Amino acid sequence: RSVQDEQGTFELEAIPQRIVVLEFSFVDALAAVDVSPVGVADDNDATRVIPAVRDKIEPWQSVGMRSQPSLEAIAVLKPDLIIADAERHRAIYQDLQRIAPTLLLKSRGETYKENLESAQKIGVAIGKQAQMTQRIEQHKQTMAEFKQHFATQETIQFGVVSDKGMWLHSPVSYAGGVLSTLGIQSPLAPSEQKAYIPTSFELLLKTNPDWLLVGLYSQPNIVDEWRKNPLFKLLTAAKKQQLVEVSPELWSLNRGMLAAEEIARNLEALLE
Amino acid sequence: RSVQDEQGTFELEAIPQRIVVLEFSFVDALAAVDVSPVGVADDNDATRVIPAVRDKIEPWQSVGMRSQPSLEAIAVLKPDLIIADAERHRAIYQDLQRIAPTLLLKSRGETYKENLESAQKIGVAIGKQAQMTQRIEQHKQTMAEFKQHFATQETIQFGVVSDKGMWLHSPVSYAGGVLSTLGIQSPLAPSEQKAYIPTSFELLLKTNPDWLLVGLYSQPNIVDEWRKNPLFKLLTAAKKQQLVEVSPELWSLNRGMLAAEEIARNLEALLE
Amino acid sequence: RSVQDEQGTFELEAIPQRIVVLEFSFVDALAAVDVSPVGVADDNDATRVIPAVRDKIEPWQSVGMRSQPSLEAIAVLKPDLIIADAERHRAIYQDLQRIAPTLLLKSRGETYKENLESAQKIGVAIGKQAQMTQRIEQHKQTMAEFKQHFATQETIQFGVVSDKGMWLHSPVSYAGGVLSTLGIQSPLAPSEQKAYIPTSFELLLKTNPDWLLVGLYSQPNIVDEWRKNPLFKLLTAAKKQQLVEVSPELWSLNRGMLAAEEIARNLEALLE
Repeated sequence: RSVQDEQGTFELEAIPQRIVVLEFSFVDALAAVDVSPVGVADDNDATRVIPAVRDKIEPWQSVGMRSQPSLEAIAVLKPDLIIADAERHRAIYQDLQRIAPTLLLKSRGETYKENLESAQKIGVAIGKQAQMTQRIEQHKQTMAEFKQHFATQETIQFGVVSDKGMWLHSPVSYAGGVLSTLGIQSPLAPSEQKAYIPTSFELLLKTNPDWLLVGLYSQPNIVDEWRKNPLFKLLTAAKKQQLVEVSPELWSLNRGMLAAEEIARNLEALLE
Repeated sequence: RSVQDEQGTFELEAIPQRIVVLEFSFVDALAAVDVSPVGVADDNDATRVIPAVRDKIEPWQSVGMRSQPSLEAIAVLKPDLIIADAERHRAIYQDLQRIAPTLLLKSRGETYKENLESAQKIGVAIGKQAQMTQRIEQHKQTMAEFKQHFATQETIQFGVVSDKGMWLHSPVSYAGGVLSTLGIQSPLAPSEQKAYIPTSFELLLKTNPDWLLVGLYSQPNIVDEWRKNPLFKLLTAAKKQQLVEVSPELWSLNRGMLAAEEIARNLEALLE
Repeated sequence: RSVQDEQGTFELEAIPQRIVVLEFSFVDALAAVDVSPVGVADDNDATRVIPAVRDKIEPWQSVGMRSQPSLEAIAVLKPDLIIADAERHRAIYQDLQRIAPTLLLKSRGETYKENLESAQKIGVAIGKQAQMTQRIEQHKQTMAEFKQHFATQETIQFGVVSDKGMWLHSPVSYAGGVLSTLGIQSPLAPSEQKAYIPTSFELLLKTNPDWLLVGLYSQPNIVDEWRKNPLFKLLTAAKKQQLVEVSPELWSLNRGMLAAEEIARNLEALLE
């Protein structure tokens, strides 16, 4: 079985029984086909993976942080397959390959379309191409059905907030790609190239989204300071009480089929 | 019969039989209810009013430029109602009132919605409130039916071109409001506050609309110069031969129900 | 068995035992010959198909919306015949052919006579050509029996009403085709060429049908607004309490022999 990953070509003959994944989107793809990875780089907090993914798989052993995986922890788990992030693990790819065959796919900075493509490649590598293809079709039909149920032209915008500031997730980010697939309108430029936009108070006023969904990375954060500005109450999301705090793990960290379906259910619960 | 205009309140007792109008959108409103003005500030070229408006009404007598209409020729026509532009003809408002009761309405700089509100006020001033209210309802349904007939996500952008540059009409321009009413996607930011955008060749490449509709104000123009750049062939409208010369009268000089329905038909002919 | 649909030849050898249809008129044709489809695109509401059709067949499994049916649900039913709408399901035609042999017939936009011809083609395809031929001959005699039972010159007009307006169905529409077959006179001009006429209250006053049958699509609707006008009481249908609410599913969504005969029984009941 052979796929094209970001280093060229990845091939594997045996069905991998012990998989260690180094990014959350890889856990999502495995969980969608009832495969439990033996190791996950969960930043030493398994709750950073959404419950919709964890409810479908057995617990795993942490291999540390996504930015700095512990190759010592990975080796002790004795994997037959490693799924590494292209961006995050280029430096350790050769090191990981000596532990086990390493599949090098994109997750950090992936679009919604690229995520589904990486899920299909993961299904081939683990020996579940037919089951992964089927599950991807079910996902596309499910999203298309949520899009039919959504009948709003309101602009909906997600962004992460912290004491450092606010970063909006544009149509090109994963969360934006999920909203575009669901027919949800965006208040940002159609030609926006950056997935994460450093957001000033002026841009938030200029954008003025009908729904502002915020994932909190700290308490207090930049919104608490912006609320002290008298102009903040003029925002549509403030008047209509449509500035909602959502799960930062879901909207910002957990790209995948199970998260995209959770985002749609979360959005349905918010549109009523 | 009393209406609110940009000057305050305007009233007329008798139905006006000899109407002189000083903007193209006023001709549109009158022609939409089969009313022929005796005088039109047509800049000494009646073809600057679209055929869809002139087909509906009798020939008129020119009263000169829109920016400086001939009070002499207006007075010769012996009008009982003068419909003037609030922005263009503020200085001559009192001179016009000495000739005939003068209705001061917005035309230059109006949005799509503001244009329909002025048409309703024109219908009340001329004693055809019932017929104008019905024509506006019929117009709103014709546009909604084009919106349901159209089924494309392609970006369509109109701009005026001359030897001095190109000015794109944004969603907040009149042409943008017509395209937005018809559900046609814009390649520019939804938060763009400017109606007309001075456009360089670099901004056209960044925008890169699927369809680029150009209204020529001069021949040759700046697009003829941009075509010599080898990068021009890389534009989508260049590759798919979707850079169409459209009527500059319809898209930049004429506003109203009849103009908006011509744009819809012109759009239906370009798309299919 | 070979039939012509919209590409000439569709052919099956064995009698289809598991039939999935993607449009309401296809259910009517099957039910008319006592054939229960195992799958129907019922827009997730089986009551959108009239009881005269449903009471004759077994319960079915829904495959989703007519506009975007779920190929996953169609495949799960394991059909040996799929009857698809020519206009709606052209883009998914080959996808359906991979599940089962796909009969591609016209339903949306069909006339009364075209529906009967499509019903004959369904009977041949499912192995009931002789029974369908006699059922269609029974349908025409039943309609003729209703026509020779009626002796009225009263104009009867059906239209769909909603909050967005009213649309009268002319003799060139299906509903008007059933009425013409029954020898019922139309209040419109016999020259009328359009099937669905967008209708204002002023157009309704001028038309003034003896009977106005309305298929309610929304509540409240435009007829609720028109009732506030005192001129509404001048309508003949208002003076005689002959403004009757009829099934929107029957008169607007369902076409076929069983639907046309229900309209005939509905008319005879109203006229007594």
